[PDB]
Amino acid sequence: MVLDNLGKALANTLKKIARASSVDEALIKELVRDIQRALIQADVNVRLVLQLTREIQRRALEEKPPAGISKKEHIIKIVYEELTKFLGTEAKPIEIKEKPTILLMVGIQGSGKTTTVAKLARYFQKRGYKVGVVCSDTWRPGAYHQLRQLLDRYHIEVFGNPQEKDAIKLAKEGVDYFKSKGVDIIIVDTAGRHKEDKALIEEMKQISNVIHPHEVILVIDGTIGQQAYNQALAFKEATPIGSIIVTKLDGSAKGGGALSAVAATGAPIKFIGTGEKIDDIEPFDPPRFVSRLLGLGDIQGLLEKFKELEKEVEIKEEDIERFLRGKFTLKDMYAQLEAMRKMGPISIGEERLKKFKVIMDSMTEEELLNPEIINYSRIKRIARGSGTSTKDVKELLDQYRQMKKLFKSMNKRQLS
Amino acid sequence: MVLDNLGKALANTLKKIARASSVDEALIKELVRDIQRALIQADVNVRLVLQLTREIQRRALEEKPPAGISKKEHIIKIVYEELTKFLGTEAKPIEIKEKPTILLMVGIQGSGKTTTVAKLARYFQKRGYKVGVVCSDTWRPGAYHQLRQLLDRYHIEVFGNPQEKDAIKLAKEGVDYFKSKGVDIIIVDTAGRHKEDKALIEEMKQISNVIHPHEVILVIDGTIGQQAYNQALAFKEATPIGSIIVTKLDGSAKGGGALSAVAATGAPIKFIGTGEKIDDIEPFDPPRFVSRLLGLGDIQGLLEKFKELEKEVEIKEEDIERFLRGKFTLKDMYAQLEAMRKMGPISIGEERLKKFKVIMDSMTEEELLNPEIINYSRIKRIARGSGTSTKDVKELLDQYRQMKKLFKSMNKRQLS
Amino acid sequence: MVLDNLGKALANTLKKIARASSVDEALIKELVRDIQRALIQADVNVRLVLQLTREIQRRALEEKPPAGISKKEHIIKIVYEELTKFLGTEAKPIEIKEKPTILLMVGIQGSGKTTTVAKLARYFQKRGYKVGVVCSDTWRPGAYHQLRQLLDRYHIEVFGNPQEKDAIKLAKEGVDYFKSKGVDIIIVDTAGRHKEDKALIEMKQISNVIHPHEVILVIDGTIGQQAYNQALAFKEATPIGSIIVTKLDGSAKGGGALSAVAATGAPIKFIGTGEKIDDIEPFDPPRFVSRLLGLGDIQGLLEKFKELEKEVEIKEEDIERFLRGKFTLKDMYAQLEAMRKMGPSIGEERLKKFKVIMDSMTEEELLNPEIINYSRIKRIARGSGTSTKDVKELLDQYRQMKKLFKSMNKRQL
Amino acid sequence: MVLDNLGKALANTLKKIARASSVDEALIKELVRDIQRALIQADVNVRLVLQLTREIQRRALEEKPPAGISKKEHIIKIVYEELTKFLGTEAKPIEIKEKPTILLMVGIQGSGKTTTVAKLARYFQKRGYKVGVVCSDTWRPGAYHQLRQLLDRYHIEVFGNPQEKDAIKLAKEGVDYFKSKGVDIIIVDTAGRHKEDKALIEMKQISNVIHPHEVILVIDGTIGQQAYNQALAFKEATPIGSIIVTKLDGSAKGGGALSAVAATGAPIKFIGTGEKIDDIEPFDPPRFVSRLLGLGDIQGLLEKFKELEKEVEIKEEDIERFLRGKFTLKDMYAQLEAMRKMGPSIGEERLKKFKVIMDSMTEEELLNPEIINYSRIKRIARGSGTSTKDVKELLDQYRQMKKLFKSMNKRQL
Ligand SMILES: Nc1nc2c(ncn2[C@@H]2O[C@H](COP(=O)(O)OP(=O)(O)O)[C@@H](O)[C@H]2O)c(=O)[nH]1
Ligand SMILES: Nc1nc2c(ncn2[C@@H]2O[C@H](COP(=O)(O)OP(=O)(O)O)[C@@H](O)[C@H]2O)c(=O)[nH]1
Ligand SMILES: Nc1nc2c(ncn2[C@@H]2O[C@H](COP(=O)(O)OP(=O)(O)O)[C@@H](O)[C@H]2O)c(=O)[nH]1
Ligand SMILES: Nc1nc2c(ncn2[C@@H]2O[C@H](COP(=O)(O)OP(=O)(O)O)[C@@H](O)[C@H]2O)c(=O)[nH]1
Repeated sequence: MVLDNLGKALANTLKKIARASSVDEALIKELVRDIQRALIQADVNVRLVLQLTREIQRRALEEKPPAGISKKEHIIKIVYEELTKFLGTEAKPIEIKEKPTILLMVGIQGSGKTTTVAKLARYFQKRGYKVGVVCSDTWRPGAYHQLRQLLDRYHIEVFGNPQEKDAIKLAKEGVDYFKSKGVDIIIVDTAGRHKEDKALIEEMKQISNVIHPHEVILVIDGTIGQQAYNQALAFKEATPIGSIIVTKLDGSAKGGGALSAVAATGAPIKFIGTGEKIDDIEPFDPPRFVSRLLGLGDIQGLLEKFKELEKEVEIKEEDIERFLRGKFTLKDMYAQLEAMRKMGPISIGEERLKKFKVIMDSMTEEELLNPEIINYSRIKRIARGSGTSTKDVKELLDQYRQMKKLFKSMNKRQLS
Repeated sequence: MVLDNLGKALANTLKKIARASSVDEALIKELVRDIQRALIQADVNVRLVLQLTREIQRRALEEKPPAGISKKEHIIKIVYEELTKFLGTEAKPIEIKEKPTILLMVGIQGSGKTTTVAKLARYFQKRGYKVGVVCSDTWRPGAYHQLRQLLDRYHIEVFGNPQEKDAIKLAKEGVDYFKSKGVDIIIVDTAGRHKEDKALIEEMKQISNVIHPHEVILVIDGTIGQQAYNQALAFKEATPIGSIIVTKLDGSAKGGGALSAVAATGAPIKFIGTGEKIDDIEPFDPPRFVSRLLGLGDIQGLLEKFKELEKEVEIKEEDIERFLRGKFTLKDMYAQLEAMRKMGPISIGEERLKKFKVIMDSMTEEELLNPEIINYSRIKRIARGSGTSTKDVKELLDQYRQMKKLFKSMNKRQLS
Repeated sequence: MVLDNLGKALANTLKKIARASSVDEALIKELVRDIQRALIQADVNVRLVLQLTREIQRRALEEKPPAGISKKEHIIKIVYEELTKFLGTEAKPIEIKEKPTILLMVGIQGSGKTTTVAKLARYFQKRGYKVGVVCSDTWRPGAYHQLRQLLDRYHIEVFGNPQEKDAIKLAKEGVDYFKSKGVDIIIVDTAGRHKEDKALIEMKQISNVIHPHEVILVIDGTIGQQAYNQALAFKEATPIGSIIVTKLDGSAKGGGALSAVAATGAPIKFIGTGEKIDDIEPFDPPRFVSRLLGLGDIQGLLEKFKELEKEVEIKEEDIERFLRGKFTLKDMYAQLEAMRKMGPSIGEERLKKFKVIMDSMTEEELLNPEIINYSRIKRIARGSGTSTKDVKELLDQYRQMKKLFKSMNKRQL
Repeated sequence: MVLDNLGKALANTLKKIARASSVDEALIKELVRDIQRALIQADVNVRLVLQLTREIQRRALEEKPPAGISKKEHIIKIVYEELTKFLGTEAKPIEIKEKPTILLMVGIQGSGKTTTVAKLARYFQKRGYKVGVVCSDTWRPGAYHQLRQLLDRYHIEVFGNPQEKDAIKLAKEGVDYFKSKGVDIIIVDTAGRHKEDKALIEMKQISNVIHPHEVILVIDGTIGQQAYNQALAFKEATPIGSIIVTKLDGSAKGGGALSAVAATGAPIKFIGTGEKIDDIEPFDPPRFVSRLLGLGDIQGLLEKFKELEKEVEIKEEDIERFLRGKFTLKDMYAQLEAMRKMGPSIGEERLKKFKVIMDSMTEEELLNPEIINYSRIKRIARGSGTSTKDVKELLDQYRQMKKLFKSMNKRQL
């Protein structure tokens, strides 16, 4: 849900960077291409993708990381910052200042407008506002009842009249009525049409002149991908007070293309629709959105990994109970150590452990599993095969025998 | 590479459990079905999958977790333990005791036998052994040269004669020759055939009687999935000293079906092949393998998550520099706190923060982004909308103003 | 959309059988394995899959094709009839005979029940019947206006009272009322429940008060094989029970749900197919299974012809290039392989020999036959293992067809 | 296997054009968008994709189809010729004219060079030529025995010395020797390099000593669009350069590599296709692009016919069910829709009206036409908006076909 695949793909290019052995020009070129592929696949206009990834390439190649910041962390920064501007740079909230603050909603059939009208009403009501909705949708009068269905539970008033045929008349009667009732916010649901043709924009100019809304909000179906550009653009040109809600971002392969498309337009995206239910709407705040997108600041994720690790306890416990009965092997030790040195942030020491591994990599399975069998000629083979001395080998073995004695002789009443 | 998809799918059922709200019978039934799907998809025989998931279901449903172990952690344990037995229970290494320890390799064309012969020779040489290989493959005499190609770099002797036509003669001349040269280990590469027919098993019984190997090793192509069963079984019945290497597990959708199939047979799997290169072989140790498979003990993973998190530093840094100039918002605070309480393992307190969130969820975007605008009537709306008091609301705001004053007045010389 | 990939997976096992070189026992084991994989992935209960897939294996291993039928064609027939029986075997339509034929609809929240009430009203209305729906759904009010929303444009009476709190009362009142206005069919939408529990099935009350001709449980198909226990409990609790399975569109587990329900014997009357009023189709197992496996696809065959003709311009440019005397052995080799499928001129054995010869020519030779020396013809006959006579034969046939094209005129359609 | 999904993605855009209701400008924008997506996903350089995909858009928006060609067929022709030029335009085979025609093979480690040396020797040998390969690969010895391994069963002379440490010396010695034994073609395998750097291209040395007829760089196709810089650097450094791209089988980025190389103009002579000695095919852009897009698929059309006939048993059981007088309106409706595609009896407008009527019948009515009352016929004509006369018409046609079947005998094949 919500750009979804695009998220994973973008985050992975950033992980790759974090994990990269070093930052050369080849790393960048791959990053840029990883991003082009992810973007294009989410239906982002090709020209837009080129422009963005050429800026990212450029900034990475020729920009010195500020003091105490690696080339690597600065790349992560460049990508985050470029993507954020690519989706509108910053939040542009809806201001509620005027008394009845009037929001006029426009959109074609199947944009998800009716539903979005309910979502927006509920968003505001949840936050202590009195809301009235006015249904002036004469194009599919079933909308009055659909709004009743979505909104009655919340006692949010829905003014309508499935038996009125003048669209502008309807919108004015409604606004005046709900305005009489004392509301803070009025949301006006206008008639859809099949496409966003001249008729539709003309009808919005007319309804807007008559009711004088605080804001006109075009609802765009985000599954149309980059085709949202021209729809947003025509709208943004027919109204000095326009904003956009983009719906159906959940699961859609193409929502990325819609957001980037609308943002290329200048028009402000204020909310996104996120599913079919009344609460499935979230305000759009580019830097925060792009941050969830890229998997940044994932402290929750880190905690899940810890928790998951801890639930492995009965397994670890039985491992240890095996050690207590002396069933402890060179493989078990190999691992104990391996974990110890991968724990920063009976201790061997980094170099000595690095040597210890090298020695065991020259042992056979049967030796790792039954050290007891490791006689002297074996030791001289192990030493020869690992490029170390028979001394080192007997050292490692001593360490093993030491740790083995420990476990074999343990309280049988503890917890590691 | 290596069961790959099956790994991710199995690990996810275990993650689901770790994350589950509670452990009821419905959770189990879903786990079992998640595992059937993963298994069947990797070509594990259906009857085998039924038997395994019925045991897992049973143990989960009717088994009490030992003292101090949750139902949840005990399920994780049951799954790990069942899967481990399903793939052979424990390591059965190859013992090198006899002087020339002789390993006789059998397999059909395209099993990856020739390559596996080199991998096994190199595995042993790397570990300080003198190795000789004897190529008695009269069925595709190009094999002598292929072995030379793989093995010359290591100075591992390859006895052969692309111009000898008696297979058993060849294998005996070779063994005697390489035996004269002083080797610890001799690997004998017999002639393949098209399928594993009676001819092939008969020819192995004959060659085995003549050379008297320490072990006979059948090389099975793991991309055949569950069809490995009958091949392993026929072999295991034609020799009291048989083991198995399963090749091409890397990337293959069906290797899971091969391992489970061979293990159902009783025959010991000693190594797996892992790719085309000479080092692409690993010993098979069921509990360790099933442990990597299920993503258990992933301390490395945890460390990667930390490292990745740290590379986000230039971003966090610029966030903070915004706070220093007083550009700090209710959203920024909302987050600071949210992270603080998700950090165990200026502090508010769990209940107070839970209340704080509830209040902000009743604020609008413009309020969260510009607290300054929050006059008194707004506060009474916020308080009403959050089901709290105007006192609580002014409390939260005070906390905000406090934290805001802090940042606005900071050294501009530190690091958070 | 509906059972999408399950369909393709099954359809492919049949193509593989049609395409099979010969029908040994290993072709049956691969078919049986391929089917188990497709079914398990659609969330079919694994025990069911064994049961179905074993019978298919047996029937195919130990059954002699009737007279004039190959082993291949009988395997196809086996797979098709087993899947048909697997999914219910035969259609069991709703019977409208009584005046107010009354349908009681039950379901848990989110199963798609309320939408389904509407789709079904529309189904009948569209066919000439007068329909009225009684909304006795007191559990999630909003259901009443949802039915208004969906149904008003069809002037289908919707009786309800979003203020009535008694479910039995509302149902009784509504049925009586709608029955007054002389409707042929009454569909009653009952109150949902969070889950299908003793509370839900305890529908018996309403059913005992309104005496429905039929009681339809609406099941969300995305639950997959979990539909089994749900349909079973419901079928146990009523002698007059039928099922509608919804949300089959795009569903990964729809397969599992249909087979789950059918393994219960409760009849599947319709399937839901989308969110819109028309996304409902009556269920008819053999028709369904035939579309599923892509059987009798004349439409498919036609499309392929259409598409092949659309290539006309390209074909015509190739030919214009021949009239200009640019016509290679490559082009010829293709024209022949082509002609050996113009059915349903040179022959089938002479063509077979011509191939073999060209397969010993190099790329420059195939592309510039003009350059073919005398020694080259020796190299070729030698490499192809044929007589230089064979080689010069082919080269003549070439020279023929060539000049033939060179001396056509642009009146070539 | 080779360019797998790229092929399907492109082939589908053409099916969509063939299937298009009408050809407006939005059908071109979707085609152009669909192509950009397929190409970008195959790792084609994005700037190339713009360039190609813009030209395709223009040529289609502002070009009038020649006489007798529809807009549709011209779009198909456009897509096909652009992709062809995109991938090299026309075949450029290796020319064997000189006695020892000498081929110098270069490549970096893992590009598949040594295998490719062998596949190519085999390619020629198989066609009658005497071939000898000189292994001057001092960088990864093992290459010599690899060539022995691959080549001995063909008695293709392999000259080498895994002990010789001088690359130029070994090449010179080997060429001279092999040339003595009277080989038509000599293939020289040069030492690889970790990467294609000044060191690698500084091949000029060997080329100046043995004077090859041609120098072939072997490129690993899985590097995708990174092939461009590699082919460019190499082509700059030699007037006689050709490319072989390997590892195209299963490759996700093979597309990107072919277009990368072709945008350089260096001729692509062969492609590698697998690990085996026979997995090499000469590259011929128009042939390649035609297979890619699935053009001229007669084989495809045949397969579909074959598969449809294999359904005979099922068809025959359906019919046996008719002879028993079990033949519904469902069956009839199907027999008719069917017959309206028996081309290429009732008519096309009478059938159109029959549909409409049945579409107002319920499932019990379609399945038990016997039950169709007098009032039912009113309900139906009313719901279908036709005359009860129309309804009884259809019902007659039914009754006809029915008894007709009922009175066939089991001599029905
Ligand atoms: N998945 C999803 N569906 C949505 C969203 N918004 C609206 N829809 C659905 O889109 C369809 C049409 O929207 P609706 O408001 O009902 O009608 P409209 O006013 O004509 O566009 C309905 O099926 C809605 O459930 C969304 O954000 N996500
Ligand atoms: N990917 C992969 N390929 C393998 C493995 N083992 C062998 N192969 C390949 O399988 C093919 C045939 O195996 P090979 O040893 O060369 O011939 P054989 O003795 O006839 O089976 C070669 O292409 C090998 O590279 C493996 O573990 N992984
Ligand atoms: N895709 C799909 N969605 C459906 C189908 N039937 C119902 N739905 C959706 O399921 C959701 C819940 O169904 P609804 O009738 O509204 O509510 P219910 O009575 O509580 O189940 C609604 O969004 C419907 O649009 C179907 O057949 N296919
Ligand atoms: N799939 C595939 N693999 C190939 C192809 N050509 C070569 N290879 C493999 O690439 C690997 C390296 O090629 P090779 O000729 O052995 O070594 P090189 O000379 O160092 O490139 C070998 O495993 C080959 O089997 C090809 O066309 N397709």
